Amino acid sequence: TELTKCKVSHAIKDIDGYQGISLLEWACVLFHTSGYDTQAVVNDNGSTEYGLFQISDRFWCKSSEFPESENICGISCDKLLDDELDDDIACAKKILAIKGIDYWKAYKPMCSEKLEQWRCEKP
Amino acid sequence: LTACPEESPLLVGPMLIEFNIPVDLKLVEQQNPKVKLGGRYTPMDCISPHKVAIIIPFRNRQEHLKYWLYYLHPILQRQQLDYGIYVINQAGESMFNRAKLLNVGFKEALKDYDYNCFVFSDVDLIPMNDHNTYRCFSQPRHISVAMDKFGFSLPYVQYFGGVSALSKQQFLSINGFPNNYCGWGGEDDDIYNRLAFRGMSVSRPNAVIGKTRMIRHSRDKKNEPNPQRFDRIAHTKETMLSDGLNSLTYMVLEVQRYPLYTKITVDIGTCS
Ligand SMILES: O=c1ccn([C@@H]2O[C@H](COP(=O)(O)OP(=O)(O)O)[C@@H](O)[C@H]2O)c(=O)[nH]1
Ligand SMILES: OC[C@H]1O[C@@H](O)[C@H](O)[C@@H](O)[C@@H]1O
Ligand SMILES: [Ca+2]
Ligand SMILES: [Mn+2]
Repeated sequence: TELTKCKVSHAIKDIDGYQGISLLEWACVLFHTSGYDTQAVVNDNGSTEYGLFQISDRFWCKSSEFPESENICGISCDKLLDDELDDDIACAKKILAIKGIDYWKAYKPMCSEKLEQWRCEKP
Repeated sequence: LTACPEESPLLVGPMLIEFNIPVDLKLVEQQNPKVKLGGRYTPMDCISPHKVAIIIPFRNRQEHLKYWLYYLHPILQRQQLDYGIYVINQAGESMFNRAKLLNVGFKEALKDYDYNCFVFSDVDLIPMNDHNTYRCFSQPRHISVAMDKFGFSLPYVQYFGGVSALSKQQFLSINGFPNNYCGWGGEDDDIYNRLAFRGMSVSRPNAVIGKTRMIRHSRDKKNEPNPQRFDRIAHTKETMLSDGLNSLTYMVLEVQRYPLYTKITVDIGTCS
């Protein structure tokens, strides 16, 4: 499902400030990463990235195409293509704690300025 | 004759835009008798200072093109523009390269006429209010500001995709567009970066006048999201000096002059 900025913001509220990344920055990051589409599936080539957060089967989730994956998040990648974001967020938090924000390549180029546009005033 | 007025007296404002009824180009020609071979139109009423070349990046979207021609020809004549339509068709089956085809449009249209404005438009976007003039302004213009696909709101302030317009001098100033973005995404953000580096800002109509519809479609095969797009847009400042109009190479396989448009098929290779 293609969610809106505010729907995403409310859903991921519990991630605001973690590892120093704000909700405005995340709103910006996820739009450029998946267009806020919870069913987004993108080939990176050799690897595949899934859902809102575009979590890769290379190291983070286990897919059918790559079963021998490290599966650091301990979850099937199919659980990352639905509208229940709790498990997606738990995995993103592991990536942030281990690798950091640089996993999300859109951060530096698209979310280093003009962050106020990403605010959701709908509480 | 004298100069066309500042705002055209023929404008109707808001329009119902729908894609349910089949389109017959023969009917479209019939309804637009004033359009000459090659899809060229010039007011016989007054002299327009806007000599506009409209460039459309293309590959396997013929059904979309039909609706585009059906709706835009009448609109543009109403806006009293001295224009020409150019469809730049990518030959082959390699990754689609939108930005490079737009560069081809700029160079090939200049061979036909002394154009001073270039409107770059995707094939699937139709404006919903004819007050959203398809011409150039004193600063680079972003035209499709409120797409129904984004809830009639701009997705982000730095967005320059869909439909935009650059005067000839604005285009020359940024060394045109990038040639090395293959697959979906990022090339419009790179163009936005180039304009900012040259000290320009983006001009836009308000969201009511800029309302636009995009024909519903799934992603095209061979235009999958580009993995290197984020690394590329992060280095625009250095690549814009050597990648653009000054490094553009391509091969023309065919030039077609139909009554409603000119279609140029080209081989633009692959990304470096
Ligand atoms: O196979 C393709 C891919 C792209 N395009 C052109 O490239 C533009 C960018 O298109 P796309 O609609 O895929 O992306 P969007 O604007 O919807 O993100 C299109 O509208 C077309 O004018 C095309 O003609 N054929
Ligand atoms: O679809 C809207 C925009 O989304 C951005 O994330 C992409 O980088 C642009 O190329 C695209 O035009
Ligand atoms: Ca989930
Ligand atoms: Mn489209």
